[PDB]
Amino acid sequence: KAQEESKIEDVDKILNDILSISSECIQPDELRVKLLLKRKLICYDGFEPSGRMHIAQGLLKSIIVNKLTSNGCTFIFWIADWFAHLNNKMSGDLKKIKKVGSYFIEVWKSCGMNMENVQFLWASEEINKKPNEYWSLVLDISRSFNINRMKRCLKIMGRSEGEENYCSQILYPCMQCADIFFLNVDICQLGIDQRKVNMLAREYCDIKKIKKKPVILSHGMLPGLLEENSAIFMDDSESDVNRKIKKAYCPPNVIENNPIYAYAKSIIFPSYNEFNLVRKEKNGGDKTYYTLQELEHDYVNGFIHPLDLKDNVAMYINKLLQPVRDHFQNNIEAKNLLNEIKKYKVTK
Amino acid sequence: KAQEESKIEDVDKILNDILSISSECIQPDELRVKLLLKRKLICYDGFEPSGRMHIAQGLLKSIIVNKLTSNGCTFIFWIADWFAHLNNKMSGDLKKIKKVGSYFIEVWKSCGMNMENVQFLWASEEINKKPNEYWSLVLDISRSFNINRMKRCLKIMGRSEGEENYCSQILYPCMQCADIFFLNVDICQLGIDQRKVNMLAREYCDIKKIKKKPVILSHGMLPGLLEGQENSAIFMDDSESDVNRKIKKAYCPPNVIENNPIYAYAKSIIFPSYNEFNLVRKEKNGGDKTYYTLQELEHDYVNGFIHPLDLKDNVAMYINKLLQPVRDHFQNNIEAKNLLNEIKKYKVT
Ligand SMILES: CC(C)c1nn([C@@H]2O[C@H](COS(=O)(=O)NC(=O)[C@@H](N)Cc3ccc(O)cc3)[C@@H](O)[C@H]2O)c2ncnc(N)c12
Ligand SMILES: CC(C)c1nn([C@@H]2O[C@H](COS(=O)(=O)NC(=O)[C@@H](N)Cc3ccc(O)cc3)[C@@H](O)[C@H]2O)c2ncnc(N)c12
Ligand SMILES: [Cl-]
Ligand SMILES: [Cl-]
Ligand code: NA
Ligand code: NA
Ligand code: NA
Ligand code: NA
Repeated sequence: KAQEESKIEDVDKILNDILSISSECIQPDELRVKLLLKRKLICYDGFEPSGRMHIAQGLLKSIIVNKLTSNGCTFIFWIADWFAHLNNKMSGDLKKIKKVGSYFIEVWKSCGMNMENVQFLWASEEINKKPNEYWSLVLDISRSFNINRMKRCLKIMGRSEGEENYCSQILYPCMQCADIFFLNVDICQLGIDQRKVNMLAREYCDIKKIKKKPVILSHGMLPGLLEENSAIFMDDSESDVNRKIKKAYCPPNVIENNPIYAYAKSIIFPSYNEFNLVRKEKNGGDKTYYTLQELEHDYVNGFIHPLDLKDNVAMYINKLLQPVRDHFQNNIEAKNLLNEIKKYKVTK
Repeated sequence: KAQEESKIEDVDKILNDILSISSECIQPDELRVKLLLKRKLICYDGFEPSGRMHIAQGLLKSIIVNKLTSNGCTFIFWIADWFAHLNNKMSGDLKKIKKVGSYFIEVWKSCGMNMENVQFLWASEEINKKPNEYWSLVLDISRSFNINRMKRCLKIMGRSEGEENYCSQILYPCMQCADIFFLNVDICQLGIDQRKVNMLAREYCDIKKIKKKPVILSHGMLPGLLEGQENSAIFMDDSESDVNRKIKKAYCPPNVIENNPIYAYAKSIIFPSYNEFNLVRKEKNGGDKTYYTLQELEHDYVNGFIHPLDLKDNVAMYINKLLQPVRDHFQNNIEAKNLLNEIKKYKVT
């Protein structure tokens, strides 16, 4: 027959693709086993509703999510409303956190996630449907690890250790760890800045002799726009994008920590399977890049000047944000929601 | 007009009465104010179902609760089953913890308390009836205090600082603090070893601008039977000979009251149980005598008018009389006898 061989090849391809969009996988052979389970894998990422959405959580997220769901997975977006509250976001105000969460969902559905295999789940709603199960997990995790081990998860709250260490910094990682089991996740697909608590979950499996362990499929962090005006938001207008890109950090010849180059490589190139650099002839002229290898060689050797990369990145970000811009300009309810949340003060 | 004066006098009597069963009150002025509210005050104590019941948690508790419920209070016994589990009691085993909690309730119902204003509430059951309210309190408390402040509450878990500090030692005090608000308590009536988390609740009110603050009415810790404190305390299932053997060997310094745990039993359990202490002695040792005030009893023993061994002999027989109706419940009620049999087989962790 040879169908067996064809299925092995199919699995190898799905595995190479799933691994492609990741900066790290813990562990690849485990991911291969999960796939042979012959079933939809559950992936998830989670989000504090803390203010307008940075393009990392919309444009970049949509690329990874569509890759995974098109390869048979279901993807949960965990709107971590209680976590934002625990982390002092939006003045702790749950009404504001809820409005922001609603705005997140509007963004995601207009930026490539209006689809059957993506679920938008609210942490508070889901915890309160099964609160004995949820909080019993949280308490059992807290019994298994000492305070220092848990303090090492502080990066998941976006915090440095030099500040005051509130007890919330213990509860939050216990709860994020519980989420991984509570949602029956196969793949934790969060930014690499979440790795500590994802590793904690794997350690908890070993402690409890739980053989079903989650695969950590972490994506890379987009560097900050600068080395409000500090990030591109998913709702930004064309002039807002143009202005923020013009002033962004884009060191000549340097890719490390370069946000402009990161947008080209991680958002724009996968979206178009190319990068078209429009330039005057005296600056090298237009050029179409078909590989990231050439783009990197050309930027590192100075063939691409920062101003040219910036102009092209701005044009592409505006093209990619068009359906979001249009949704929030033309849909009256979404326009009114954005107008409300834009007035909120951003806290921590 | 004569009614106004009489209302004041009544409150003063009730205040001094409630305060008598306490070793510390934070604060008496606040308790007076609570007493003027013209509604029942909610009091509570909570208990990890962890093994045998200490005589302090059965006989002494019933003396205190009877005082409070006859003085305008309602009293909650909080069966802290999830806390026992969090604190690694009974192998963490929630089935054993539930069995032991059932046994505690059986004991308390035979301990001589007026039950019309007493409730037995299970932590897990009540929390899961209102889990959004409860866990939102827990998280807000955790946002309000730093880790070091919460580590200083470790005594409430019966643990020493030299050991490994599991994160459960942070969740537990946040949760005990939450209980105080979740149950809408007016008076936290626990042992003085719970003071840190009770102080935490008060501080939390100040932080949140909550003017309704709980009064901490702490009772004293009953000392261990041996000098400087199994054989270190009476438990609620102990037999008459168990009591006799443990009291007989207890520390009872002749002519000295301080740290004499026998005297601690006379003063905190027996005297409030009988509104007196009737000291039986042979005529050659002074003959029987009734002390009607603790000042009187203390005066006679500190000056050597009371033989230590006479205090032991009576403390033991009075403790035996007091445990009799629990013994009877567990001999004659068949389901109770078997519950006690099962829970005595548990390994204490
Ligand atoms: C803009 C910056 C903040 C950023 N975030 N992310 C990624 O977005 C996601 C959200 O982030 S978050 O809202 O801050 N939430 C958190 O941290 C979590 N604890 C919330 C949570 C998660 C799971 C739970 O079970 C419970 C709670 C993460 O996967 C970040 O790793 C990026 N990815 C690439 N480049 C970037 N610059 C960024
Ligand atoms: C056994 C001995 C040490 C002792 N205990 N108690 C007193 O009994 C009670 C139980 O104690 S416990 O079962 O250990 N539970 C705990 O500690 C709590 N954290 C459980 C809890 C409570 C309220 C909550 O909202 C949540 C959880 C306390 O009031 C002790 O203070 C004594 N009173 C006088 N003399 C004594 N020798 C003793
Ligand atoms: Cl449940
Ligand atoms: Cl509720
Ligand atoms: Na969907
Ligand atoms: Na974060
Ligand atoms: Na050109
Ligand atoms: Na204790």
